[PDB]
Amino acid sequence: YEHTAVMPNKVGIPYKALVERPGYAPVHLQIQLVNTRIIPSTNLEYITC
Amino acid sequence: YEHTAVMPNKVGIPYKALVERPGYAPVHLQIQLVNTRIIPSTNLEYITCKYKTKVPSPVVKCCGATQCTSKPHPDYQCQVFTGVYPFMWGGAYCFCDTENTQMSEAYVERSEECSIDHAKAYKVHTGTVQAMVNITYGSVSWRSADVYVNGETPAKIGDAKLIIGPLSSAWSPFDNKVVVYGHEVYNYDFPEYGTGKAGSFGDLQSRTSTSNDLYANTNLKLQRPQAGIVHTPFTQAPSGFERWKRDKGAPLNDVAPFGCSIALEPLRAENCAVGSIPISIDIPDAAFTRISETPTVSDLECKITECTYASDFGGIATVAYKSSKAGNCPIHSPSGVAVIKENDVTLAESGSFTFHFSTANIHPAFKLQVCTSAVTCKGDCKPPKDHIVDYPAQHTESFTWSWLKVLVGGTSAFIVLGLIATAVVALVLF
Amino acid sequence: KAGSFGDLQSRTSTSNDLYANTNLKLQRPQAGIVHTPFTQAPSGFERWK
Amino acid sequence: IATLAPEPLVEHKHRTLILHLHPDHPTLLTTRSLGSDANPTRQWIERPTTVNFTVTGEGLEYTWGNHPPKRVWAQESGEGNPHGWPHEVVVYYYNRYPLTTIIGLCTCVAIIMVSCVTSVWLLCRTRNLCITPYKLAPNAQVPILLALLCCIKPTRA
Ligand SMILES: *[C@@H]1O[C@H](CO)[C@@H](O[C@@H]2O[C@H](CO)[C@@H](O[C@@H]3O[C@H](CO)[C@@H](O)[C@H](O)[C@H]3NC(C)=O)[C@H](O)[C@H]2NC(C)=O)[C@H](O)[C@H]1NC(C)=O
Ligand SMILES: *[C@@H]1O[C@H](CO)[C@@H](O)[C@H](O)[C@H]1NC(C)=O
Repeated sequence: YEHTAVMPNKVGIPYKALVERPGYAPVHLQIQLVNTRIIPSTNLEYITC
Repeated sequence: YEHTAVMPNKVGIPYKALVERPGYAPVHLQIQLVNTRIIPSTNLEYITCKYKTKVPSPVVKCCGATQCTSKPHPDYQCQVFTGVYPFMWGGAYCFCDTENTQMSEAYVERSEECSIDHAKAYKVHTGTVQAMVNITYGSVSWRSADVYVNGETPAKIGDAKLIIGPLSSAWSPFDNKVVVYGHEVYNYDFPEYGTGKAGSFGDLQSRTSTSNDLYANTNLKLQRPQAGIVHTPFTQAPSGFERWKRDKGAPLNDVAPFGCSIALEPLRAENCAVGSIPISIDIPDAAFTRISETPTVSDLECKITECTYASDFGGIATVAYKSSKAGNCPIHSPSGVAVIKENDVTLAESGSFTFHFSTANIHPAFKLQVCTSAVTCKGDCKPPKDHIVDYPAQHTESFTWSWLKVLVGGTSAFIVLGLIATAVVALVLF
Repeated sequence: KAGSFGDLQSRTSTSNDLYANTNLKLQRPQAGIVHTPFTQAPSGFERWK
Repeated sequence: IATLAPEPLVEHKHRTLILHLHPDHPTLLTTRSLGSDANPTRQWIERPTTVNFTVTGEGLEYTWGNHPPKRVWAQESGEGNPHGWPHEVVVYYYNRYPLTTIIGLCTCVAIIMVSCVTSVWLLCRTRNLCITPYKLAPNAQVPILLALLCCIKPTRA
């Protein structure tokens, strides 16, 4: 039942998928990507002023 | 109503057949062959174990010879020796220098471990297999009885009389010759009592533990003690019981076929799932319910709702029960396609009650006999995801058409088109 | 994965939080004696050396 | 008071146990494919090793040292035969039967080649015929060429 799901990157809205496990009752999702903060790899090269 | 039934040999799962006695209400079975312990016919041929060169203390004649004799001890190795000067606590003690004689003697004897830590050979014949068959029968709901396989033995434990086998699957996982060790059982071609080459398995060969006589081919060869000192060089192969514990083969409870477990207990080979068993029972007629007391269920409907194409009872199906009275109703699929968890379903006046089951064909077209009312629970099933736990309840795999029916009918249509092209040439010909 | 490299995964040395997939499975102590069966993969830092 | 080897890491695959494994000491692992084909295995494992076991339909058992013997249902996991495509989803039926489908398909490929060449002869011979009665008279006024339409071109009659 490991519910793989392609999923649009968009922040402020849930994505209520559905678990179709064969055998037991299905269960809904509610996946809201509340944030997409990134934090790339960087380097402080020089301050200027 | 003596319900004969061929029945697969497989241990840990019931076999809920259905008694179709003409005249009274049918009754379900629940036959779970909880065990398949075997206990072949055998013979203790010889214990073996590692020797102990329990040297008798050598003679030392000081001036002249001491002829040895071949005492009857097992592998009584004895060799006279001269040319010593035996340092014993005061330097030497025998005042001669070549007439100093030393007679070394050593025989083989069972270790103290031979009583307890010992391999054990056997000539193994077939014997007769057993089982603690539970039947939580009908409304009886219980009997857990030990039975046999030979096809005329009853066992009237509970209320039902039941005759089992003989099974068709005569594979004794034991070979003819077997060695046994504590719990690890080895289907080994042990050489024999009386013969075993030294170093090889069975260098010591005692009939039993008590048996003072034995066969000890250990290649025990005494050598002369060194430089005029008292001791006993015994040059000997460490036992073929020493090896056979660290250069051995693997155990039959780890290399057998067709699914067996083992014990150093009556020498059974438990739970050997293979083949079928022609089982037949004589139910107590008192346990029957007459037909005019169970609800008639016809004018019903059955359908799957979430069929799981699987082992665990994932298949389900509602049934639009259309009863006459209200009560219980034993159920079974006479087709082996579907195996059902529920033996019995309770019924109000024409309600609906889902049951659980398991199948192996994508389109399970299995009949369901709800207490004398058949129905096809046709449908379609879904594969699962999560397959690493013990053994199934399905055990019904067979041949399981989307490109075969009109395909091969189409394949035929090419060659069917032939003899309607040919012999129409005969018409154009005339 | 436990046993594999990075069974323990701490952000840094100070970081009290971490990820420890070690497959640590406690078993019951034997025959009425005080002790703690911890059944565990020696680390993927033990191997990797 | 005696030995025990650290628990295994069970990993699923299609009728196959990957087992990343990591003992304390050399551990004799062994199994018994419970078919009447036993096909057992033995190997002392001291070095951590990801191993594999072709589990069958009916079951296998697994003995991580003197840790008790495990057991495993490996029925399918290759998804049977649902259907909404033409044939690339039939791999599901192949992935469950990669012994009988290779021959069962080649059988299905064979019989169509049988049904091909038999259809070749019992068309082309019968196309060679029904023109030999017709295209030898060569006027041959019969507009029921419309039964072969592989040997063609009447004479406007
Ligand atoms: C008879 O066939 C049965 C097939 O399932 C099995 O019998 C099982 O025996 C168990 C022990 O007697 C029962 O467990 C107990 O059930 C009660 C009622 O549910 C619980 O209160 C108990 O806690 C529970 N015991 C434990 C230790 O959990 C099973 O209920 C019972 N099976 C059924 C269906 O009732 C056996 O396979 C077989 N009996 C044998 C071989 O003795
Ligand atoms: C499966 O295990 C075997 C070891 O017998 C190995 O050779 C093979 O690469 C493994 N396959 C995997 C991990 O996909």
